[PDB]
Amino acid sequence: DCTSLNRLLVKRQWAEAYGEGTNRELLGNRIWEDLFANMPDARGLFSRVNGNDIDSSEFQAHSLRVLGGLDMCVASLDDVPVLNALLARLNSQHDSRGIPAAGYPAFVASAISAVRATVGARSFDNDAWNSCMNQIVSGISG
Amino acid sequence: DCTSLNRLLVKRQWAEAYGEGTNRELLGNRIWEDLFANMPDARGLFSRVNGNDIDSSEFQAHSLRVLGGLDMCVASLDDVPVLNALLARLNSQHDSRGIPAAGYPAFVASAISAVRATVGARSFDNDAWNSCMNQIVSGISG
Amino acid sequence: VCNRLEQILVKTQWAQSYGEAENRAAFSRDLFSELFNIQGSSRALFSGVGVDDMNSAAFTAHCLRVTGALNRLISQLDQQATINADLAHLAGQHASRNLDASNFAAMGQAVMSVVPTHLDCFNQHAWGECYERIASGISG
Amino acid sequence: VCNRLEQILVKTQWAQSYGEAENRAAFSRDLFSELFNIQGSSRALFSGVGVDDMNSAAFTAHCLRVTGALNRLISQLDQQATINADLAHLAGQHASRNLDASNFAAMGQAVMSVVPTHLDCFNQHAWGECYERIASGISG
Amino acid sequence: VCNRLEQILVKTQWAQSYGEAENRAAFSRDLFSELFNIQGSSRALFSGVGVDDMNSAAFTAHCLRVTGALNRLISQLDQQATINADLAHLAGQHASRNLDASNFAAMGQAVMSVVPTHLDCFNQHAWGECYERIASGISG
Amino acid sequence: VCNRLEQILVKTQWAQSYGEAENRAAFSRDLFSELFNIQGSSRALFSGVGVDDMNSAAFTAHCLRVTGALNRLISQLDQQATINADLAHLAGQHASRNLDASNFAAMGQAVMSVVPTHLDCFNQHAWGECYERIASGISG
Amino acid sequence: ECCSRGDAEVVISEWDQVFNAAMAGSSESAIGVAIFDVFFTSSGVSPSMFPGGGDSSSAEFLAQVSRVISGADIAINSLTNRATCDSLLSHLNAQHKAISGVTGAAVTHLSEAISSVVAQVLPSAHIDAWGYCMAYIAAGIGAGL
Amino acid sequence: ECCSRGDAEVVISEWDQVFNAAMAGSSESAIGVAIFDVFFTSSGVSPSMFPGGGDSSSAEFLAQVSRVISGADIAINSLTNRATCDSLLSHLNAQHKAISGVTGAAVTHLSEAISSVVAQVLPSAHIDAWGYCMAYIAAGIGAGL
Amino acid sequence: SCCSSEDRANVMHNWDAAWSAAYSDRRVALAQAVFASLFSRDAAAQGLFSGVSADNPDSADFRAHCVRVVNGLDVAINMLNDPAVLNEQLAHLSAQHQARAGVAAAHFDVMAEAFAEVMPQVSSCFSSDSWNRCFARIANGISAGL
Amino acid sequence: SCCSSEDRANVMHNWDAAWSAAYSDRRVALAQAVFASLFSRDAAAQGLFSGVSADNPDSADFRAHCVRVVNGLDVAINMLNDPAVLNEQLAHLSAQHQARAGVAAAHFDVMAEAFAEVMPQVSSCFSSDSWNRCFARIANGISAGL
Amino acid sequence: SCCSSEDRANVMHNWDAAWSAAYSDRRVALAQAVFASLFSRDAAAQGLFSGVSADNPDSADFRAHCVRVVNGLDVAINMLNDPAVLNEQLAHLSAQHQARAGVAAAHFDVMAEAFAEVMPQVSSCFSSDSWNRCFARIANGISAGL
Ligand code: HEM
Ligand code: HEM
Ligand code: HEM
Ligand code: HEM
Ligand code: HEM
Ligand code: HEM
Ligand code: HEM
Ligand code: HEM
Ligand code: HEM
Ligand code: HEM
Ligand code: HEM
Repeated sequence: DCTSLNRLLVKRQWAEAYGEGTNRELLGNRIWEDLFANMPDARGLFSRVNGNDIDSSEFQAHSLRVLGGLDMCVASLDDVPVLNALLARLNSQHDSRGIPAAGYPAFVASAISAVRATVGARSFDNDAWNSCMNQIVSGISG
Repeated sequence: DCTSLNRLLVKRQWAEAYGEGTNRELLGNRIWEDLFANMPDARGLFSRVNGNDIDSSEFQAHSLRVLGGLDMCVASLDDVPVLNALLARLNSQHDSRGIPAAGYPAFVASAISAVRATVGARSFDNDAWNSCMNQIVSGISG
Repeated sequence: VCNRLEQILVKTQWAQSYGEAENRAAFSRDLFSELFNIQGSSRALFSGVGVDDMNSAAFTAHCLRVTGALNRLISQLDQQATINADLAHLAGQHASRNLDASNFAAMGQAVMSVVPTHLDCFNQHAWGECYERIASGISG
Repeated sequence: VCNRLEQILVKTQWAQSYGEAENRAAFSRDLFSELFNIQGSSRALFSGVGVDDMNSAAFTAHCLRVTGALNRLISQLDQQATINADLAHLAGQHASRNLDASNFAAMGQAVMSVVPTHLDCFNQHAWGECYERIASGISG
Repeated sequence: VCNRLEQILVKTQWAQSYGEAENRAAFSRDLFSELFNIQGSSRALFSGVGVDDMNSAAFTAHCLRVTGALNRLISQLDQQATINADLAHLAGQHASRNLDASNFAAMGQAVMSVVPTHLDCFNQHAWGECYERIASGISG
Repeated sequence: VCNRLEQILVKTQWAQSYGEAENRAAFSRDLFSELFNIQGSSRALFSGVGVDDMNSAAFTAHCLRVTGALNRLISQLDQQATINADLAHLAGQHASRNLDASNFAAMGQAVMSVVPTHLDCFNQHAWGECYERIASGISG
Repeated sequence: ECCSRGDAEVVISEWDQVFNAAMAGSSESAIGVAIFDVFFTSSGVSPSMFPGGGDSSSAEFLAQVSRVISGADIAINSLTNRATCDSLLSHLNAQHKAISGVTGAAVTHLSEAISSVVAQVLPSAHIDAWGYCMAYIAAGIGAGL
Repeated sequence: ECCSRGDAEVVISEWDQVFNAAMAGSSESAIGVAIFDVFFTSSGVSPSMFPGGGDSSSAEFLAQVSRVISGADIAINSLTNRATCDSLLSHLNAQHKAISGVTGAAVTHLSEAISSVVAQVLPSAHIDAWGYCMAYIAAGIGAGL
Repeated sequence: SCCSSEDRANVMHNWDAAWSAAYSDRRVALAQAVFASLFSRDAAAQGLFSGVSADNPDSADFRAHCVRVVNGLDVAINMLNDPAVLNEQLAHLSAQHQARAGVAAAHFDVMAEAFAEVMPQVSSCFSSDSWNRCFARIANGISAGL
Repeated sequence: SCCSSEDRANVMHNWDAAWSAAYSDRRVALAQAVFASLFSRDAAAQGLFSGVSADNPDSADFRAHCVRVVNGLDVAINMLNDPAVLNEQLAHLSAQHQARAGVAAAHFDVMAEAFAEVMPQVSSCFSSDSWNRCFARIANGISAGL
Repeated sequence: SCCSSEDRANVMHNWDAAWSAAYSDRRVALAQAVFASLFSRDAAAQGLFSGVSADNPDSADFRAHCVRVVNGLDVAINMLNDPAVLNEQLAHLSAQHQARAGVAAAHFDVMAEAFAEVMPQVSSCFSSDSWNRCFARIANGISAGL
């Protein structure tokens, strides 16, 4: 799915949860802590950015690069031609890195849980968030 | 156990944690999120009320029906004759639904954890809550 | 019933409780809300003045006409001949409205309910006698 | 007189009006101040508890014992057999104190005077019935 | 005239200045008050919508319809084909109303008068170009 | 251009918007910040007065000299012969500074941008005419 | 508007200062009688049209005066809620349609007698706000009369 | 009342959060188009009744959608002033009396399409307050239709 | 009529103040009085409740039925601040009552009267006008279909 | 020059107000205008962007490049309140640009001009002075090495 | 007993609220009731007031006497915040009553009872305890000597 109305909703709630300044680090910590707890083998994928210490400056910069890329895709959800080009470039930064296919549904689940935790669960549209996040990661994975 | 003093304590703290209006949904989310994390096969029992999406209107209504039934039993803890009749009717709504016996201790643990989280853990009487919650679910299960 | 001293006290507490401007309208709606809560059968007697919606202009206007009459009667509590003439006028108006003693007793209890909740001081003895004085003149 | 529904309302409004801590003492003195204002002959009945100075510890203590008894009776309004036994105990205590019906009627009017001045909502119908229920049990 | 960058700035400052709820009505009356202060001959053009009393519901409704149209045009400033179609629709509506260039120039100056008084930041260059863009489409 | 009535209005709104003490300095920096935002090519014209840091004492002093001149010109708006002599003096000073019409038009739009953001009331018609009156005298 | 919220608020404040239940009945009668005196002379309406015949010593006429000034009091105190006040004036209007001899001019005279007496007992009264608000009250009571 | 001040205030707040001039024109068109899609299916009204014929790629229809949602926006933001809002709805009512094919049922369908789409883009919307206020707006626009 | 934001805030507060699980010996008294009033105004309606021992009102069976019915109202009343969930619940309640032979829409009108009679006697502060409109918003959702 | 605490608070607020993902059809317009200005001031620099279809600015390829570059600035701008993380990110960006043949430090001076030209036209409130100092704090971190 | 600062502030406020010259038809009713109570409790005391037509209570003569006596209390009550002046006034009142054959100190005890009977019936808020102590402070000043 991820309808035109869905994309407006996800854009609004993402900007709210992502936020400004150091609030972005608050959202990232929620994502990586959840992801590494659910999928502990994912931490080793980030050994070059010091995934053993997510509070380090090295990993926080990596985290904000990732969330920055997700923000960049979210903001372009209503601009599909540009989105497809953004995803194609992101794919080139992930291919043949040995990233397991399971990492992407796991990341989606952790990102949705963290946004849900930040903006509040009541009336949270999981169908809109899952379907639109799935359009993003299916362009990056594989 | 679940003494006459225990029943007053549980009644007071339940009403506090259960609360009014949308605060009831806050307590329910704590319960179902904990239950489904500890017992993931329990989610499928709720496929008819959209247990895959606990934030949906369908599941929230189901959640508030359950918490409503628990509230109804809690409030009658000092009225045992009426309580026994309430539990008997609740049993008829759960029997031969294929609900595993393990789901009821799991629900009790999740409800106690959520109430404890809402009213505060300091001096929380786990013996009173476990024993009185056990009187409720032992009337419903089996 | 309701002596010159009690009249002053009741006139003082009424004017302070009844208030001014929109506070009179809120007071008057609360009075009839308490009346209906005390005697549910009384609500239907007011079907001709929009009792279906108690915040409507029509029902608020009726509540003000009633408390305004109470207001003008309490104002003349100390002029016995004037209030006697006015109470007789009100009795003639209420004679055809199929009211009984319980209706006025419920109204009295409603008055005893709402008036002191707008007061720091309330003398229910003086109010009991002086309300009886007024209502007895209207009940016929 | 004083049904299960009215008992809940009266218990709710009493607990809110009576309050806690020193507010009970101010409430209790105000109650007897209204009693004395309504029936001056009642003041002399309390000469044994320092009524000469109503702010004294001795008279405040008597006012609290009385409202505390009212408090314990209203608490048991919904347990008919318990309050009946307690009211009988109180009646036996008051039998020798040379009290009449007007004393308890004045007390009732005092209660109807002070309780609603600490409330946003007050149902004098329910209070009239439930006070009558209590006082009738004490008056013998 | 009125490029993609200026459109964002004008849309941002308009939404903040125009506001919500009754603030839109006060804004809209102030706009036409400034129009009348700048070009007195324009007031008579609105005799059909209760301009005799500018606080009337009828004239407030006309002021809102006008600023609401300005609101919907600014909203579509970044969709060139949509606003061009809408401006053509407005031009056809205004063609019969005996308006001249000074009427729209006075309106522009009124807009430049009221909008910045509800703002901490105002770029009159961007507003001059973008208002010209809108008004030129309506003036024919 | 800029009649005796408009002069009073502009003098009134200028004095209120320009303010006193440090508020003049904040106003004056905001004016040139808007100028640079509207015409970026104008910023380099002020390289001789520390435009590299707009909060510097040197650039704040230049901004005050400019708005202070605007202040003294508006003060003499109602003395035609005095301001004509002063504007001629300013024109002779600006003749060598390689300025064009767009520079003064951008300045005007900057003035129309910052002045109303310090006002509850602003008449852009009167300001347009009276600014044109001033700038035309300086532009040569 | 005519009788704005500001006008209504000052009229209400001044009226209730001059006229309220804490005052003696004799004082309120003295004001109502004075209002009826002014009304009789400005309107030419026959005092025999009223119970008690205008005799200030008749309890029937003092009670009639109390009823009329009370109706004005109820409308005055409702001037800040136009919807409620319109309903009150409509009721009064219907009551006076059923009275032979009540004209729109006479209703205006009585409402003006109210304002003039108020400014006699309260010389600092906002007589413009009084004129505007009593004219609103008069227009509603005398609609079609 | 129906659409109380409390109802109106939350509807206004939620609507302007979803719909305001700072948003992209494409986003507002996407919402208006979605509203018209729901309206077409619930009402059965022919899209050819509208300029552009309901084609979301036609600039004529997107401008027509902008005009209709703007009228609803102007009425929504006036919900706290019933007198002003009644005047706005009366004007809209007269405009639609002059359009062959505008029924009171269709007007209700479009106002309900507004509420349903709002709750899709803003799932926390107070859908009861939305129903009560859009029904007030619909009743005024469709008076006699 | 419309159950406004102000209406449901007032109703939810005054309902929960009486019905809260923190108190004892209120729910049964209230719920029993409601059905006692219902049977007083529609003596035929008692026949619908033969499976819950309606002819023995002080039985645990009938007391539990009363508490079960009225707590159903408590659940719906507290959903008034999430009407999307309330609509799901009223539909759920409607389907249960549609499967009960004899339950008619006019019965809910009699039930409204019973609550309108009982609540003013029990709730310290009570606005019948707000209660009437918000009970109708809930009861009309249940009684739809029958 | 120094990007002060006040500078970065002002810049971060006014940047995020324009660049927020909550809005639509702003990022491309802004980012396209930036590179259009960059190419206007340094026509030779367009040759560095031949892998992203710079000769077809309205292509999805080039629009995505512009958005990608400027969102890189958004990521860095919002790190201004955690400069320890910002230093890691600028080093990361520096190493990527060092591996791009032809990217010189003077190019970032032209990029500063392009943002200095575009931002006043688009951002309601804009302080060029604070922007200049905080863009330099970021651009100098990237351009270090080349 | 002592008429404290709090006592006299309460008494002065509640007295002036009833006795104020701004109201009509209160002073006579109050003052008449006081002497009616005085004569009810000490029927011999009526003989002291033969020069003011005590046997015709509704006469202008006796009404004016009552108002004159009780306004004397009003003057003294409002002096409670300037006791140096109050002492002069009570001495003045004492000398006038000393020159009245038959006026005894015990009569003022009966007068206290009469005010203690009348005031609770007429004054909205009334604290008998504060009134008793502050009336005694005034009455003892007058009754000194006799
Ligand atoms: C929407 C989802 C995602 C987005 C937008 C995203 C985006 C990014 C971005 C922008 C970078 C920075 C590359 C650079 O400039 O150096 C990055 C790095 C990386 N990401 Fe992803 N990513 C996503 C999901 C994932 C997932 C699910 C995994 C693994 C389970 C993953 C693994 C990595 C790794 C290993 C790196 C490189 C770390 C390093 O620098 O050594 N990413 N990603
Ligand atoms: C004190 C504990 C519990 C109480 C008070 C309770 C009460 C309720 C209530 C009132 C309903 C609504 C039935 C209706 O009206 O349709 C319900 C439904 C249901 N409950 Fe329970 N329940 C409890 C524990 C559990 C547990 C532990 C499980 C499973 C592990 C469970 C599984 C279900 C299911 C499957 C339904 C039906 C869902 C559907 O509508 O399809 N319940 N329960
Ligand atoms: C106790 C003091 C009372 C006063 C001062 C009073 C006064 C009034 C007044 C002034 C009116 C306005 C008549 C008109 O302008 O048309 C009225 C009408 C009415 N009153 Fe009373 N009343 C009192 C008691 C009651 C009671 C106890 C009841 C019923 C329980 C009652 C029922 C009515 C009714 C039914 C009407 C007419 C409503 C209609 O027009 O449909 N009144 N009353
Ligand atoms: C209506 C509810 C009443 C209640 C609950 C109540 C209760 C009490 C209580 C608890 C005591 C304390 C006895 C002790 O501890 O020694 C007491 C004493 C007393 N009460 Fe009551 N009473 C009530 C009514 C009245 C009334 C109406 C009067 C007189 C008008 C009255 C006169 C007395 C007296 C004279 C004493 C003894 C004072 C002394 O020790 O000298 N009571 N009452
Ligand atoms: C510049 C932007 C303008 C916009 C967006 C605009 C828009 C509108 C709108 C939406 C209406 C409502 C028509 C209806 O619903 O019946 C209207 C009516 C009208 N406008 Fe404009 N207008 C603008 C400029 C002007 C100017 C400059 C004037 C005159 C100086 C003017 C004079 C009128 C008149 C006379 C009416 C009709 C009033 C009547 O019905 O009697 N408009 N306009
Ligand atoms: C419109 C009203 C204007 C007024 C009242 C005004 C007035 C002044 C004044 C008083 C000075 C101070 C000269 C000194 O003390 O040395 C000055 C200097 C200057 N003004 Fe203007 N001016 C105006 C317009 C402009 C404009 C539009 C520009 C350029 C866009 C401009 C550019 C300059 C420059 C470059 C200087 C000299 C800076 C330096 O010393 O390096 N002026 N002006
Ligand atoms: C501000 C102007 C007026 C007000 C507020 C007013 C109001 C009232 C009110 C409240 C009553 C008593 C209703 C009742 O009996 O329940 C009344 C009765 C009456 N009014 Fe008016 N009135 C006004 C002007 C007039 C005028 C100008 C006339 C004659 C020219 C008039 C003639 C009468 C008469 C004759 C009655 C007696 C009706 C009866 O005894 O049944 N009124 N009016
Ligand atoms: C909430 C519901 C509605 C609102 C707020 C509304 C409002 C509006 C507005 C503001 C316009 C443009 C006025 C102008 O051109 O100046 C318009 C035009 C129009 N409306 Fe409605 N409308 C509604 C419902 C409907 C319905 C239900 C229909 C058809 C069944 C309809 C049919 C039309 C048509 C055909 C036009 C075009 C008229 C033209 O092009 O001149 N509208 N409406
Ligand atoms: C707001 C109004 C009402 C609510 C919230 C409500 C809710 C409920 C609830 C929660 C039950 C529990 C039984 C179950 O679900 O297993 C129930 C049962 C029932 N209700 Fe209702 N009800 C309402 C009104 C009525 C009315 C007016 C009638 C008929 C006059 C009625 C007839 C019944 C019957 C016959 C049963 C089944 C009794 C049994 O278990 O044998 N209800 N209702
Ligand atoms: C603050 C200033 C700048 C920032 C934040 C920035 C950031 C970025 C980012 C995020 C990318 C994405 C490509 C990737 O990482 O895979 C990129 C690519 C690139 N940048 Fe920069 N950049 C800046 C200035 C410049 C300048 C001034 C130049 C040269 C004039 C330049 C030349 C390039 C080139 C050639 C690419 C690769 C294009 C391609 O993918 O083929 N950058 N830059
Ligand atoms: C607080 C208590 C009292 C006050 C303030 C008071 C004050 C006054 C005043 C002001 C007068 C006016 C006569 C004049 O001064 O020319 C008066 C007269 C008089 N008083 Fe008192 N008095 C008090 C108590 C009493 C009592 C208790 C008695 C005797 C039982 C009494 C006996 C008289 C008599 C006989 C007169 C003269 C009556 C006459 O004019 O023929 N007074 N007093």
